[PDB]
Amino acid sequence: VSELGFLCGMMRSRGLRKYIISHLSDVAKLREEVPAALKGAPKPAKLVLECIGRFFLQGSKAFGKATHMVPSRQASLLILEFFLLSDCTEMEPSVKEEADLAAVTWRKRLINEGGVSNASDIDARGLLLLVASFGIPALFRNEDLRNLIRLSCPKEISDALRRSRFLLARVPDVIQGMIKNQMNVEAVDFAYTFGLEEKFPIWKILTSFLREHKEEWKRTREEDSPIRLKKANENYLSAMKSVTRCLEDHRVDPSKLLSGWHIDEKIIQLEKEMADLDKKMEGK
Amino acid sequence: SVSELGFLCGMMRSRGLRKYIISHLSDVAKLREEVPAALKGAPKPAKLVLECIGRFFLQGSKAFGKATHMVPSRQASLLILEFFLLSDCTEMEPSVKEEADLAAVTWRKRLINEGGVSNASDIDARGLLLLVASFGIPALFRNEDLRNLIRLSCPKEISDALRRSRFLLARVPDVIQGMIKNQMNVEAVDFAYTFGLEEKFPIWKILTSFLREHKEEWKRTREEDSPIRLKKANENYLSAMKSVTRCLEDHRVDPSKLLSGWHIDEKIIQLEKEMADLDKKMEGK
Amino acid sequence: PAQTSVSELGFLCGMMRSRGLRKYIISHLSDVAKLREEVPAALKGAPKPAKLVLECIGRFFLQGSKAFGKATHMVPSRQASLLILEFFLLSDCTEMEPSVKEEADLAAVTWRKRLINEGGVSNASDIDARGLLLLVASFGIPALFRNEDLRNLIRLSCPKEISDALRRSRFLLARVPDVIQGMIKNQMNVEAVDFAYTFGLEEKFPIWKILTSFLREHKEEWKRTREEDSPIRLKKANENYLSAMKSVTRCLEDHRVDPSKLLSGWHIDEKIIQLEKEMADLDKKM
Repeated sequence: VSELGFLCGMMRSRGLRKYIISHLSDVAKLREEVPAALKGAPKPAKLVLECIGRFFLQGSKAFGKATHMVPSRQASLLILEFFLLSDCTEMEPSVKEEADLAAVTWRKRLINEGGVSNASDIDARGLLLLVASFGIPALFRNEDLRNLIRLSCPKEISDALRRSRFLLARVPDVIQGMIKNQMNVEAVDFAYTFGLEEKFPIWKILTSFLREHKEEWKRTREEDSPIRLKKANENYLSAMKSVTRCLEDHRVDPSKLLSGWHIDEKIIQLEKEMADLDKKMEGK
Repeated sequence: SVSELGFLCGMMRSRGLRKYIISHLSDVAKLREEVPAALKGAPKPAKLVLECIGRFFLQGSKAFGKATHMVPSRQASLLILEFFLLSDCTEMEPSVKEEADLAAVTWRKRLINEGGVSNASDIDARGLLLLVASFGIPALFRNEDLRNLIRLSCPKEISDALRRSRFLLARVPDVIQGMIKNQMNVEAVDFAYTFGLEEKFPIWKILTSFLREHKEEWKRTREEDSPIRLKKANENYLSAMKSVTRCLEDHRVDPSKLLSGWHIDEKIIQLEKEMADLDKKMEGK
Repeated sequence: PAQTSVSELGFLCGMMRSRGLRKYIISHLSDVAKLREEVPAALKGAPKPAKLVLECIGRFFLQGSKAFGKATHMVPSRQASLLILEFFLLSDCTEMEPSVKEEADLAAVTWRKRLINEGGVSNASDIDARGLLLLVASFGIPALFRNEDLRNLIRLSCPKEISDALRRSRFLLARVPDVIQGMIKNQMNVEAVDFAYTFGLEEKFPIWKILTSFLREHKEEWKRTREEDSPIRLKKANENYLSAMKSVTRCLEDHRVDPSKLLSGWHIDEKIIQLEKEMADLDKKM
């Protein structure tokens, strides 16, 4: 059997690191065979945890570090994904407690760098992947996880993300939070993104959203003053298109799920009324 | 050359114009010379330009390993908008106007959701600027928005293009006006000059008044027994002055003519000398 | 002409072509390890080294002239300017002309003024922070600079890589203490220790009273949390303490101090494995 097996069963951290960093020319192959080999190894949770890196949870890094992705960081991200998607419940409490402190220290770091809200694509998806694989620190707030998911560009990460089971347990909880906060559309996004549609009244959430904005839009109806009229029109349309995109992103046809709002039609109506409203601004 | 393009625009072929423009990124210059020309010949050029930028603009640049630097998908979009401003083509259908209007409202909303317009890529800022510049400015756009867009877009290299809008020309005056009152003066003049509005603005009054205020606040804290307070008020003053000299020089205005009176390079040497003085005298240790 | 008996670096420095030195450095950027041994040398072989590096930084550095499309991925110009500032701190050139000092001083001033108009110094490119810190470290800290500004530059700067060159300052070595005494009074402990270690000033500060006041206020908070109602509030207070420790640990291992030797009598090495074992306990029992 080919070298990757040799690596895994022989438990060589930096060997595997170098190996992947080496095969980066075609990542496809790595997706196919890496998580395979990882199963054929002796206690893979700790292989992957040692295999991770220091500068990753360490107090700040590199130089051109933020918003780039050098092959060190990359190899470690990718290992995390591959380990998620190799499907192993294997880790014993040593590995767990460690990966836990890891994520905690990491979060502290990000919180100092200005909060989790401002964080790198690389950092966010990094801690997401981390915690996702080894479990979520008690300390982590919900809003934190929200921000991680938000920043990580989680969609091209979905398959491997929804394999999580630490994530799968905690995420619904965090979406409920978002739902209670007027963050409707985004909650529908998170839900759809993890394969959690089943656990949220989605049709309800979107419908409520649209309704509230319909009422806001009616609220300012005769303001005279054409500009307030146009402003509230733009706002409403934006909300519509907002739901429109969230849905078609996930391959949901709003002409069906929200059929009965006749969104396409209300959009043409609002835009026509807007051009009308513009002819009534300049001279004639 | 004018034929690939006179076909492309005559024949209203969107994906074609874009692929062309992406192809000829090698020489961008002659691209800038031929395209706005070609664009006058399109049947409904507004429409063609909207079709030309499409969605990947307003939603894009989310590619993972970061460095918001510029791929030639976005590049071509910027290019098409500039050329479309240069074509002096106008009076688009109200259909395209409102579509592009919504596009802008949405793009802005995104920018806000991402931490504000104040922090936005040069590419996002310039893109949204060029969008509104061409197809009009949505109601929801706040003056301070326009101000940051212009600020972040490096408008100097876009200037003559920006200068053709009439959307930015009806609105930009209100913006420089508001910027004088809230005290932005040096930048209000930078904008003024950038759009070729120096006529409609008392530039001398504004720069001058700015320097006045700094000269006085330079005197509040002036003569008393405080090498530190001295050097400090000195640096504030120096810097406001260099702010004026760089701003005028950027527009190839001689500050030693237009702001002569006020001899600046002079006051700057006097002040940097005074400073070195205090730097030798502050020793005491 | 046996004038070719000198080096190209040497010629470039002696002849004082800012532009030429920049182009040269930009071009040899492939190998920076060589430039680090060669340039600080050739630098003292110039008529006026400070005016030359100031000429070399260029308008484009401080002014906030950044290539439109490009990311800070280094239009190599910026890489070069940071490298020149660095190599000139490394060249042990003192005695600069006061014209150049107050010019550079003004540059550092307008740089800051700009950083502030951009959302504050606190948010800064790693590039900007390193650049300004190097600037000030070579030509002196201006009046207007507050200690806070300085802290953020030092922190945001990734100093540990730049520390050898950073340690030659004396504009820095003179101010750093005032800044650290500031940070200690601010409850900044592990990080103020981190600064004092990076600037060579470990000896001039109560490292022990610091790392201690910290680890003890953090045991005192965590004893208050050994009761009161939850296995979750327990794992919380517990990861809290465990982090604070692991941070003192990583801080000293960074600077090649032994966590034990400096703090031993704590046995934070034992305490770590004790609280890890203890949340593996609270992990099975939840």
